[PDB]
Amino acid sequence: RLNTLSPAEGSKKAGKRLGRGIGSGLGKTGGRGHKGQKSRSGGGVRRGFEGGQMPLYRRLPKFGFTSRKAAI
Amino acid sequence: MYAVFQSGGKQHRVSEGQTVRLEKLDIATGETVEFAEVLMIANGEEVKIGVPFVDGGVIKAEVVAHGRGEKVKIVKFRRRKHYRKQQGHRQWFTDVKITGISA
Repeated sequence: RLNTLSPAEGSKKAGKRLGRGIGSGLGKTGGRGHKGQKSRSGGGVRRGFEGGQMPLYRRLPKFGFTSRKAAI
Repeated sequence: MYAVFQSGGKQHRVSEGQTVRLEKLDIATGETVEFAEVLMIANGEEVKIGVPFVDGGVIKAEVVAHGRGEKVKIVKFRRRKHYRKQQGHRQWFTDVKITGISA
């Protein structure tokens, strides 16, 4: 019977493979569009980057303090 | 000695005792079929249709085969636009032999 067990429907998806033909859908850059920083290998912006504008976590003021008694 | 009749949206001119291929019909391969929609009957003397479909003309035909037509390959290709598509088609057909043509 070892060649009769099957998984539940919807348990597997087979993943996404990029750049494998036209009919496969996401080929020819595999869904990352045309030129640009995001299209490059290893490209992208770090967390909180807004394109040069002051990030939200920098526009706002830090407040409060940590209490050691709260951890005990 | 030939008649004109309308079967599958397209008219056919068939002589006595000849096989004609026409669109698929809901008839088994070993049963006779009737075509009372006779457009024109021709003989030594000529008879036309004052009203369409003559008056009493019928055609007796026997089904022979219910095969599929030759494969046709459909190719859609957009130049430079990263779009190609392939498809195949086999049209169903019915072979029928005309057994008798009335007056």
